[PDB]
Amino acid sequence: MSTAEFAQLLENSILSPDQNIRLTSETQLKKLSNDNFLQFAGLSSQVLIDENTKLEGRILAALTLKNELVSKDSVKTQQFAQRWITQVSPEAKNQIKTNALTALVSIEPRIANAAAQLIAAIADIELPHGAWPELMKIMVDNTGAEQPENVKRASLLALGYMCESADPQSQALVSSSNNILIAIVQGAQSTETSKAVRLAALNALADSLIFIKNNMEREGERNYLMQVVCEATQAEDIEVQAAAFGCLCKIMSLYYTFMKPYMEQALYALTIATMKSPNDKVASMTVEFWSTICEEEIDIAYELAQFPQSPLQSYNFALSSIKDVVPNLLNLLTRQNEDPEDDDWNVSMSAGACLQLFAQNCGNHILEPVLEFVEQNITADNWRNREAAVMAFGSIMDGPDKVQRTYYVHQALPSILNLMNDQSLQVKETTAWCIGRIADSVAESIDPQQHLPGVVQACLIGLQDHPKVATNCSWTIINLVEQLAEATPSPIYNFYPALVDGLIGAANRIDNEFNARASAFSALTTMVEYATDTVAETSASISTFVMDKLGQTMSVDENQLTLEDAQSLQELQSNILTVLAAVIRKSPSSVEPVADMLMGLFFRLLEKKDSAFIEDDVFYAISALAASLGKGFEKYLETFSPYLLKALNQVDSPVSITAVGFIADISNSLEEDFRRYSDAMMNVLAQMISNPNARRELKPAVLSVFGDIASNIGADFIPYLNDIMALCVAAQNTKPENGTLEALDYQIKVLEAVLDAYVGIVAGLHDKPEALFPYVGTIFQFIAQVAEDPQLYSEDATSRAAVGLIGDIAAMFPDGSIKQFYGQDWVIDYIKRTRSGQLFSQATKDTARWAREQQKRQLSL
Repeated sequence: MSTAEFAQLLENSILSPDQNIRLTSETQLKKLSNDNFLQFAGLSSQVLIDENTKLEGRILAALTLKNELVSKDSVKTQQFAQRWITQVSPEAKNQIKTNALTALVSIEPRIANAAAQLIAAIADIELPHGAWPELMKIMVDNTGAEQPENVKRASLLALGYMCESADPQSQALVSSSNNILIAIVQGAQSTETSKAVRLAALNALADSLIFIKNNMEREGERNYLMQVVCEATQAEDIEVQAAAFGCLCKIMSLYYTFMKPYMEQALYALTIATMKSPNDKVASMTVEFWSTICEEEIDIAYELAQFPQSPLQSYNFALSSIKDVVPNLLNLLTRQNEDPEDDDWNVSMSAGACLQLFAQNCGNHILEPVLEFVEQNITADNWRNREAAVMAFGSIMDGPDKVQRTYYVHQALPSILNLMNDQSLQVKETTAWCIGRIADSVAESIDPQQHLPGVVQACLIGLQDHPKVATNCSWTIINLVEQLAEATPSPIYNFYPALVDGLIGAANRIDNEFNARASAFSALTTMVEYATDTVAETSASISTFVMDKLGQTMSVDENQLTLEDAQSLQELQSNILTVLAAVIRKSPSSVEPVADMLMGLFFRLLEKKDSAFIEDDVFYAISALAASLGKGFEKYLETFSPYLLKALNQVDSPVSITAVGFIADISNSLEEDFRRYSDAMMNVLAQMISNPNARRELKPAVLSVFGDIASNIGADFIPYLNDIMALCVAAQNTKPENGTLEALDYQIKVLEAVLDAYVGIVAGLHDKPEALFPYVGTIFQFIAQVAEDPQLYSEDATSRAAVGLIGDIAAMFPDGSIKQFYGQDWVIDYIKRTRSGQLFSQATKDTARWAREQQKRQLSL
């Protein structure tokens, strides 16, 4: 094939309006990437530099090559990397790299950009292996003083892209961090004519910061970088200014420990002075700088409480600066958007957020300046000042001590509730939020007789106001109820009928503008969840309403709906279904007569042409109906089964995770009438986890439902025991697929599922210890991971379950055949931590006592 006809092949694969030409070209290209990757990659690179091929064809060549080298799927990235390494000759790789570097210098920024991404993808693969030694040197060369502006810019973009796409824990970019910094500092220095080069250099700098820790440990290099970034804040271009403050933020975020000298010599005064900048975004960046300081200092204070001996150490920057920073935060609150419906982020929102962080970090120290400003401005004639006063007051409701907050709530609450009558939409919106902050953080300060009637009334007024106010009032009512339903004389239930009535009115508005209708439905979910036998009449009001409202949506001809109304109907039904599921669950008492009617609607909803959007919500309501009926659900199983088996096998769709949740629901609701579907469910589940096309969230879901099945079928599970235990072992030994926070949190989810599997299996087999024996050591390996990993043990339910397994396995083996596991220090000590752990519940402590008693029994044997 020639360059020209490979170009035409790419253009056809999407840029052709014939669908059939498209599929054929797509397919031919895939065959080509598979049969001869060398030639595929080669031709891509020479289409990219072909000055005779049209722009988008050259750009396509780069981005389609890049997408054959690099992926967000870990196994695919590992596969693409091995293909490039083994299937392409070093000589061909050389030409492709050379071509990518030629395209990088294109005077056409769109070409130089796609080349930048491609260079970064090749670097991803090659730098870890020490292939491409020339690259970092070329990047230093390309950013050098004498280079064209475009060469400098595109090279900084490439380094930028390199740093982004690299694994955050990788060693390649760390080992060449000097040359990364040289190139970046060459573009970011004030000696540079181009605002585009400086911006690119500072943007690349932010991306590089994690990889330059070795340069940051050296005083001379750290001093020089800080000098460069500070000088950049003094640039005439205001985009360069924000980017430099952006770097200062990130640097503070990652290198807090080196910041004291720079704060003292330059940064404290600089950042506090440009807080007064007329440029919203620059003023925002300095506010974010201080937000970062607070965040760092809050984390340090939490580290000296978790591990009281710890190395790290606060410098109390925020606390020292209150006299300068806070008054500047207060003035910035008055920079709200003129349009009350504008929503877009601005410095006044940055300030509010920073002020909240200052209250959390600095505590009672924040009180004096803020309360002053609140008193000064709550009765002011400018709406900007009255809204700023309520923002400021709501911002200090978390942090100061309980005695201070309770006192100032008492003083201020009447004047705050009066502001619900204000003529400014902005004031009322913020007032509604401030009441929710009071309710959420200082609920005890709301006297049931003195304050609560007025608080309820204000929420009722706001639900009837503009949607922006109504949305905040719903979330406030949620806070109110969540907080005041635990009280021993609980006063919130007296207001249930009127609150529920206001929410029903609000859920009934014409649309969901500013999320006011959806808010009201969520609030109704809370009302249903928290209801008591005392408020059955008003709980029946909600159920009547949502049934009524569901039947109204289903009579609509969807064919006739506009783009906006289609979107709006979908989400309304979603909202209705969510409350309905809660109703079914909270009160399985009213459920069995309407059950044939409910299921008739749910099936109809699954036939509804746009069922994809609501099928999740429908499945969740069916699940709730199942749990409510137990055996009474079985009659629906044969008509529902077709839908269920289809959803289960949609392994790349979130409905399959919900469908697994359904098996968990019926196994628990039928439990031993469940035995007869169990073998067939086991086979289906084994194929769903074997499937490569599976959504990642499904592995945890499938592993957990094995525990539910085992729990409910008991000794019948034994033939499946070895297969399931092998999936759990392989799961518990799987490390994070990379160094990101997302891969880590997924590892934790898998481990939490393995725990659920072990819990179910032990319970189902508690009368069959011989079957479980060979796996006891493996279950203790997993327990040792819970005791070692903080993201596991510090979780109440995870610790209760793990220590519950310790004690249950003990009771299961009174013969002393596993007693050696029970004389281990780690086991004894982990039991003691769960017993003591200040932030564990009394159910978690009782479970640890039980494991301790069982453990002591084991030592006697």
